[PDB]
Amino acid sequence: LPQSVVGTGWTAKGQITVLDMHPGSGKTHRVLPELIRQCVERRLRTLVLAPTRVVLREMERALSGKNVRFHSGAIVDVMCHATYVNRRLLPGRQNWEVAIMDEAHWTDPHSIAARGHLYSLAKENRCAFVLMTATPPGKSEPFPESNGAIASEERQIPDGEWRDGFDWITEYEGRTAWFVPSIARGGAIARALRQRGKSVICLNSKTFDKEYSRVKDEKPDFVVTTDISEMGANLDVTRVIDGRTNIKPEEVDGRIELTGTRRVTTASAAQRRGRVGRQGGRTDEYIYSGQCDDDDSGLVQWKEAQILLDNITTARGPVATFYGPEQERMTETAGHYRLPEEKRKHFRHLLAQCDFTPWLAWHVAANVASVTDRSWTWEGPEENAVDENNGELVTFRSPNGAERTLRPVWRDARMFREGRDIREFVSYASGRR
Repeated sequence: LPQSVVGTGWTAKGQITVLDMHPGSGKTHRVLPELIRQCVERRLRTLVLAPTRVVLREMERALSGKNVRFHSGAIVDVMCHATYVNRRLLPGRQNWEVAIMDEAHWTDPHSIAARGHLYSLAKENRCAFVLMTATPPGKSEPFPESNGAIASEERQIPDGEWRDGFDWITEYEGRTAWFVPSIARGGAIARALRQRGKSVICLNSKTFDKEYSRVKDEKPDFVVTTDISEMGANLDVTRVIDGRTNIKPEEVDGRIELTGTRRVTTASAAQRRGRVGRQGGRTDEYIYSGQCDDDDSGLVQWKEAQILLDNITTARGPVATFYGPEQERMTETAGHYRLPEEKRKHFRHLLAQCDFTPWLAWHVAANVASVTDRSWTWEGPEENAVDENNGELVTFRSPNGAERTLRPVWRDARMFREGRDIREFVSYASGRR
């Protein structure tokens, strides 16, 4: 066990420790159960935050016991990063002595807000904070350690259908993990592989919970994933194909656009490369193309993190900041995005019940009059009109039978990414939910 968590010094109120362990070391196998044990013996009420629901259930079948309680009494409470944020949004007011966050390097807005609130409470000597990442925020090294040898070579990677020139992709007995910047490009890569006689399973933010099990049972030749596999995913592959690209939303002229690709950060590229090299006695491959880019300040994920964090803090209490090496990404002074309590209830309803983004939920709950108003979805500018991939305008009918055209006043392209996101937003705009 690492010396930072030997003894009892890591549980002292105000202590902040970072556990850099390359994958395959025993973070969830030997370290985390030992950290839980020391806190149960001392009656220290603890909080354990898991990144994904898949990570939560894997820790559930191993740590469920007498004094452990899994969410969405006991001493240890375990929940997701978003669960801690959403429950804290309801004035729902519990405290803890020690906090442990697994995979605390996620740039998801809820993960950034959870880091900020726990870091701020630890600065007030109200709790202790432990962070567990192979790529801690601030460190920039694209080739970290691993249990097995990893051969990194740069070669051109196709972003779509290829005729010839890439025979190294098919001529390889073994299982490969291919990272793509978006779902749309992942479907095109699956077309070229399946046409050439290869088994493919696609993993994205909307298919990860249902088909993560099929990777173990079906043993596919390729796994086309969209960065959802960076956060605690055991794909059991020996080769990683990574173009180091990523499609992330930005704010441009009061609108969230999803156009173009950006270079991934060093932590993301190292996290993709960490999918292999987890067992010695063999050599895995990591195929990349291009360099990295650690300047992701232009992404809207940093603004939405402060929107959540400013509405997370307790009333008549100290404001909260981001985590240490991350406060350079703060858009405004701490506490700027604070909303009134009545406006906050509408903000919480849009996130949990309507599946809005933190960006869109903030602008709606802070500028509309009634909570049952739907006019803002068809009263916006003509420029904000929404269309499908066939060119047809999105049309829905209000309860009075009037066919409307979707022109939101606050346009967020993430809400119109696919029919799965369109029909849920159309169902809201039409008044069905």
